[PDB]
Amino acid sequence: SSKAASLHWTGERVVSVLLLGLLPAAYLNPCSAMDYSLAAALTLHGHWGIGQVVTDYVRGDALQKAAKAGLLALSAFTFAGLCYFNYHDVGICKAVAMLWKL
Amino acid sequence: PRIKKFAIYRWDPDKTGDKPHMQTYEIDLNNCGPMVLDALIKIKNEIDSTLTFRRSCREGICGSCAMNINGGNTLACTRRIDTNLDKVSKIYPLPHMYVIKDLVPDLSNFYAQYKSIEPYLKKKDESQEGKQQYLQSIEEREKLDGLYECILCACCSTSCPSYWWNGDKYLGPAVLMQAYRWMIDSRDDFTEERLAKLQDPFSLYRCHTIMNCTGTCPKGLNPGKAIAEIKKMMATYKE
Amino acid sequence: STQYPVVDHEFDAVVVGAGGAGLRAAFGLSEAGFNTACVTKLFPTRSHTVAAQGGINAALGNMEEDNWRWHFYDTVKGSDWLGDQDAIHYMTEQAPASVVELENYGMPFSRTEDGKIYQRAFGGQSLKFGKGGQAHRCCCVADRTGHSLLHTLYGRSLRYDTSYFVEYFALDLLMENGECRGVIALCIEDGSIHRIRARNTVVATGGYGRTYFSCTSAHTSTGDGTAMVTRAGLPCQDLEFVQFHPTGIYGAGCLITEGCRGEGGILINSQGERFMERYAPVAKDLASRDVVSRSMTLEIREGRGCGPEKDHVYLQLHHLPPEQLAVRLPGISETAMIFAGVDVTKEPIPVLPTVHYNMGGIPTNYKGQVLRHVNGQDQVVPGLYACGEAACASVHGANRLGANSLLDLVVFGRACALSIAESCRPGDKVPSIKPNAGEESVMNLDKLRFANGTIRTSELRLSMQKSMQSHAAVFRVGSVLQEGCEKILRLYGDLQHLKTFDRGMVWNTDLVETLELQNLMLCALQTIYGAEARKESRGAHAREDFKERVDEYDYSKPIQGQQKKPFQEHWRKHTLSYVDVKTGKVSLEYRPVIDKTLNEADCATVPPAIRSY
Amino acid sequence: TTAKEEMERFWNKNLGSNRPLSPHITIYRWSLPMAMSICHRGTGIALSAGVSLFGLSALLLPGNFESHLELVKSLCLGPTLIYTAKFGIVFPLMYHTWNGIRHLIWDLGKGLTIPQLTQSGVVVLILTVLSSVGLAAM
Ligand SMILES: *Cc1cc2c(cc1C)nc1c(=O)[nH]c(=O)nc-1n2C[C@H](O)[C@H](O)[C@H](O)COP(=O)(O)OP(=O)(O)OC[C@H]1O[C@@H](n2cnc3c(N)ncnc32)[C@H](O)[C@@H]1O
Ligand code: HEM
Ligand SMILES: COc1[nH]c(=O)c(C(=O)[C@@H](C)C[C@H](C)[C@@H](Cl)CCl)c(O)c1OC
Ligand code: SF4
Ligand code: F3S
Ligand code: FES
Repeated sequence: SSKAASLHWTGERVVSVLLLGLLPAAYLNPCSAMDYSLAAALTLHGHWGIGQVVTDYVRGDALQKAAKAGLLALSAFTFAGLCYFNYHDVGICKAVAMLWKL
Repeated sequence: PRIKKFAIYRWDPDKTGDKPHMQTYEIDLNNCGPMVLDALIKIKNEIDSTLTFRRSCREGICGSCAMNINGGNTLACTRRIDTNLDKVSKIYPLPHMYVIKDLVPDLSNFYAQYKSIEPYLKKKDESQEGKQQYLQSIEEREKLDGLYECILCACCSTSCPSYWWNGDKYLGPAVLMQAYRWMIDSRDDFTEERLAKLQDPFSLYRCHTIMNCTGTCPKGLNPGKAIAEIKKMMATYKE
Repeated sequence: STQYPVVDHEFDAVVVGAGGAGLRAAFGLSEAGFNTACVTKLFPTRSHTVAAQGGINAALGNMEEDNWRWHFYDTVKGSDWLGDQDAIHYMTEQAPASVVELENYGMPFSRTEDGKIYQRAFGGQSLKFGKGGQAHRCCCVADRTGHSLLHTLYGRSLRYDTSYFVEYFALDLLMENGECRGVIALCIEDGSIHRIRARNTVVATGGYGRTYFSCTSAHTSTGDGTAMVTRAGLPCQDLEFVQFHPTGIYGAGCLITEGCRGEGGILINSQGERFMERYAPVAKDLASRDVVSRSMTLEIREGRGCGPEKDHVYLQLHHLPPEQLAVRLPGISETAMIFAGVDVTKEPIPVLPTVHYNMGGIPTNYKGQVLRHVNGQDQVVPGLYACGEAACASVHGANRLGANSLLDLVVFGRACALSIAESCRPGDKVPSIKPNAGEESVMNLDKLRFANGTIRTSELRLSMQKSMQSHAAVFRVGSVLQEGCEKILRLYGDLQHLKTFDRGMVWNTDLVETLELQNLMLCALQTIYGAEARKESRGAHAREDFKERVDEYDYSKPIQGQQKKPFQEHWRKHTLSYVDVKTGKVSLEYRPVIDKTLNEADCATVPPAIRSY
Repeated sequence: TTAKEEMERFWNKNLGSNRPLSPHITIYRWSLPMAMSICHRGTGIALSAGVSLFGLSALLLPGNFESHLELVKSLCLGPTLIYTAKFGIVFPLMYHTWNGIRHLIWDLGKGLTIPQLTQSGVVVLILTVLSSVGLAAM
């Protein structure tokens, strides 16, 4: 027996408390690094969350594997996109500040 | 005279074509007992005897008469009819289960799930049993209060929306709370491998603390809370 | 035949009933390596035993120091010397062994400072053979012992390959040449019919309170095994003896346990006096289940009523500490509030004495072997057993001592198993069967299923209940007992007239409740007839006209210069009732109670005495 | 007969039968907790969808971010509409944020008794409105 399921569940809350720690950390300290860690925490926590919805509603054998594959695609493309936006544009924190004072 | 309407789910598996619908009944409350079971039994004995349902203790301790009364899962002999004659009582079978006939659900899966958690004491040394009473301090015994009182209604799990969509692979609160009941029984030597049986996505982990179980419990028990303790234990238990 | 599918089954043993006793016998059998079918009309956990509150007796000596022989004395004394000492000995002797085994299974008994099982004071139990004050020996799981008892037994039974025929209503016994071959059963789920046949057949159906209008017992206590037996020509024993539990709500008749009286609770009548001290001084309000209720029931006739129409009495729990009510008796705090609207800590409970227990039943060995009465002599029915409330080894006699039937269940469950385990091997010859055996039950099933008579099932049930309620009540005279007999007798005719409305195969509760009614009516017929015949006042059966307690001797004065009465001139004997199912006629004979124990040198025979608490 | 075999039977019996499914959502009356869980999923899904639609458009679409804000000014800054569009972005976020803490507290094993649950529910609900109005005005 490996304690996988439970370890996963633990990670979920670690990132949940990590993401809570970042929304005030972003506002109080907007920077290069924060932009990435925010993107990282954002894309994982969402990936697992949707995963939890899928492995709840998406009933079946073939479709369960499908949804999970297409979700890994959406995630990969999401994290990478947000990283591109950081490196080549203003960076999440600055984008927020701009979008806002408007 | 004081009349109360009763809208009840109906299905005869023995009349062809006939599919699910509600039937309305009318009962004088001066001639009827205060509980909804009393009502059911009365219409069964006086009006229509096709009305088929489960019953026994009429005391709310056997869990036979579990059903969904007015959009919530309780016991018909414990729920009292709302003396309000301006409402119509909607009586339904325990939600999202196979209707065998009328208000009678197929609980065999529910039970089979109970079986798979092994609800009995397990000693690493069954070689000395039946000859000496096992020692357990009143403190260690208090940990069972609020757990051992479960009647196995199926009000519980049949209110959990995870158990609606995943009832086949997700054990649901009733069953789960009992597994907990055997983890914290200080006399049980199998506390660890009892957790290993839940190490997969569905057994325990379909719970999302929706809290419809605790809310719906006819006995005032708290399966949801007990579940949370399992979840904690699962994340903390060694080896 | 063309209508019904016959599906046969082959086992080593069938247990009919998944209550306390049934279960214990069931897995007990499987444990000894027996392939054991267990047929039950309810899912095990629903079996009445859940309802049990008080507790289970064992002289483990956890409070003070006890001796199972004092528990022996107390049972036999409370039995009013109709109790068969051989069986009583076996039970009390085996008591601490059985209760320890249950706690080892995992029954969460409430605990003491020591960390041992909590034992409680209860009705009629003493130390030093009735001279050492109150004995505290009721082992219990808070207020819900029967619940925990049933649940762990069920729980423990899953460990073995017991074949559970769940929600299958047994119809009759499969009987060939005086020997039992199994059971013919209706499967409620799909309306099918199943001849389950085995070498040994344990009947463990429990009581028949539902013959009365006001009883503590569940809607499914319909003495179905008791009937099944009298439909096979076998006798039932002591069916008049019906225990009226002193306490239970005026309306629905729910049980408020005797554990209320054993924990310091009192009984209050209209004027306010603790009337249980002017009626019974020696042992006070913790007396026998028949003396207390007798005190109450006549007090109501005295004009001392305590309700809207002065037809009941009170049980007060005002004085007890609030901290002890929630800990020792939690399940009555709920049910007193729920059914009556009573906060237990600062209010009394409206309690009438209502029917509760059936001492009578299927005549039985201390081994559990069902008896027939051939030539004034006993005889073992081959491959047939009975245990618990359905049965009558009469470890209880004329009056069940409180907190003993739960024990009765467990001991004689076990016993029924060992009796088989030690009289044959598993995988032995399962006796063959006539191709068309049980023909009668299916035929009876069809007649009751498509029954388009004139009397509705529920109304006939009602007339029986109320007829029993007023003719064979607590107190009963030969005047009103006689009228009750021929009134019940008319109502047996009326069964040929009855109307049922549901014609389905799936869950025809309309059909089964009617089979329950025949099962009831047979139990009723023998109850009222045995009652009319018994012209003495023993235990729960108290005659107004025959207040005397008729023993073989006059046991008040010394036993010396005075000659024994001939058998058919005293009433210290068991009632054996039969009924020709067609004419519905009760013929009844008698068999002597066993007085010898299993070892005079270990457990002395206790001779009849003047009995009062 | 093992528990796994009982289950297999159960399904093969019912899925090969003419039996119906006793109504669930259609009849089960709604409690504040139960609605507050759907909303967590409602918001949780939408938020992930938003984020994804921000990262993907940062990979597939023309122009930079500054090139998009100037583009946003189409019918442009209309205070009591560009505030309204702003509010309804923070609202699901703030709810899911606050209720998230509630879920997190639960995982510790705290506040799981019917009263406590319908109290903290209101506290999360009220907190959303305050921190939503408060942020859209920052
Ligand atoms: C009525 C009662 C009794 C009682 C009590 C409270 C109430 C309300 N409290 C007690 C207590 O606190 N302490 C104690 O010592 N005793 C107490 N009692 C008495 C005692 O509980 C009963 O004598 C005991 O429960 C009887 O047990 P038993 O196993 O003999 O019978 P059962 O539990 O009622 O179970 C019946 C089983 O048989 C099956 N059945 C019945 N008919 C059929 C048919 N026709 N076909 C197939 N199966 C049948 C039922 O399904 C059930 O499993
Ligand atoms: C820092 C603030 C946040 C906190 C504290 C938080 C916390 C949580 C927690 C604890 C859960 C799981 C609880 C459960 O249902 O068992 C959850 C679910 C979820 N969250 Fe978050 N979250 C936050 C922000 C976000 C963001 C920004 C997104 C979008 C990327 C998001 C998307 C999701 C999704 C998709 C789920 C799963 C939905 C479900 O199955 O119920 N959350 N959140
Ligand atoms: C957090 O998990 C959940 N919480 C719920 O309240 C829940 C539900 O309430 C369901 C009865 C249905 C509801 C309309 C869903 Cl489909 C919208 Cl989210 C539901 O289906 C669910 O997924 C298992
Ligand atoms: S825990 Fe409560 S709701 Fe769940 S089955 Fe038991 S009694 Fe019913
Ligand atoms: S109804 Fe539900 S998902 Fe968990 S908290 Fe209760 S089992
Ligand atoms: S019948 Fe026993 S709980 Fe309603």
